[PDB]
Amino acid sequence: QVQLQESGPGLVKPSQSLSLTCTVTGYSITSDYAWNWIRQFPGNKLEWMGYISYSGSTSYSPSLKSRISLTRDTSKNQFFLQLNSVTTEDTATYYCVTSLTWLLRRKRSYWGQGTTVTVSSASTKGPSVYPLAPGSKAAASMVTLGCLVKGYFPEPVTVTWNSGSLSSGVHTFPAVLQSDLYTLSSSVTVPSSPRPSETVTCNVAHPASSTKVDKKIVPE
Amino acid sequence: DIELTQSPSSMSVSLGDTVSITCHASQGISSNIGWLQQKPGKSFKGLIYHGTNLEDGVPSRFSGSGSGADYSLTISSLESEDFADYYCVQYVQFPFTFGSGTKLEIKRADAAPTVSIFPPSSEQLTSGGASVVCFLNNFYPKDINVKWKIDGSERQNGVLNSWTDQDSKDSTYSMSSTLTLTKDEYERHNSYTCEATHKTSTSPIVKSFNRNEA
Ligand SMILES: Cc1cc2c(cc1C(=O)CCC(=O)O)[C@@H](C(C)C)[C@H](C)C2(C)C
Repeated sequence: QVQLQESGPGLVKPSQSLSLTCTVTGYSITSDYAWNWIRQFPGNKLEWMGYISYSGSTSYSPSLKSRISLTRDTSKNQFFLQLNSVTTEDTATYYCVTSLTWLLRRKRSYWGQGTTVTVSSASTKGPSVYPLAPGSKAAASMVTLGCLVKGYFPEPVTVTWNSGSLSSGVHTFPAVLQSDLYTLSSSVTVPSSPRPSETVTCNVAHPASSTKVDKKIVPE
Repeated sequence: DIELTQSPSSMSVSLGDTVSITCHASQGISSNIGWLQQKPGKSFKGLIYHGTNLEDGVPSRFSGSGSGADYSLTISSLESEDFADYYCVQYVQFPFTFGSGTKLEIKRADAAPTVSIFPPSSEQLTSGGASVVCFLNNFYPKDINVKWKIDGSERQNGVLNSWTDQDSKDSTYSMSSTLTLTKDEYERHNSYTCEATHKTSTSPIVKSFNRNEA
């Protein structure tokens, strides 16, 4: 079975180069077909970067021709991508993908899982976690509590509500940029009898900084 | 570049319906087009190649058609798996170009949003910052306008919005609008109101607090 897996660091500093590896197993990249590199920008927009054929030839997108370099290592059966002088716009999810392959009956194309590569100059900067308790108004039979995670870098962050026993009515919103640092929030809706007698603790973890913050949501 | 334009850009549909997505190329591409499927979160899956041919493993309910500069993807009797994002791509000329994509959203009945507004925590105010959070949870449809007024006057700057994908249980959307201020400006105003605009209510949903309350 043919499988493509991408590898390479997920963080690059502006003006430097982004380099990824695509390890191919189940077929030899020298036998036949083109091995491509495409990226999906935040916004779902897709862009084709280029390819390396089985003969060693490369075809790059015109607008990337001066910054791109597609290379291979036949003996290890993997091909790489190198984008020079990257800027914040190059922040995207990279995919190595094949052209149309014919091993089974009908043709089939192979894709990898894709790795997100962010371009920023921000040091890993841990999150500030703030409990969002209700403000002193109605309520009703349901309470909505929150957890604000702001000014952190890089992505991602793991937010669980205990320790994980609380799964229902939980909404963890995606992160948005704010002056080069991330900020996200999460909300949990529990019946009004539970809290505060049945504690609601927000668990924020930032891997990149080996941080684990437990902030209890107590009534104001 | 060959400009492949797709339509619709999204569509609310029910299980069992037949859907048709089209891609129009800025020139004749000779049936050199493929259709891709991208699921939640995820990765990609090739659906059809050379305009009409299905790929190994692709269920029979997928079908492609088209000639010259007009191609179409048809999914007869949608299933739960079928709800994803579809893209078309032209491979006849470098640089291979993609369509803007079409998102298949599962339709459900209308639902008003539950609004909640939160005052900045004491912990944050000690630092010197003051973020006011408003959650608009479980609503339908996705179209919602959120106004942040400070003492009766609308505020545009500092408003950070964020939406979740369509939830797999209730099929609703949730929004989070945060208004970040400094403790200086926060302490100079008293009324903070998060105002939502949705068709499920002829009068805007208004949630507010006063900096002087507890
Ligand atoms: C080189 C090539 C690249 C790719 C495609 C086809 C070709 C092809 O050229 C057609 C295959 C063939 O020539 O037999 C699309 C596949 C989904 C079909 C991909 C978007 C892309 C960009 C990765």
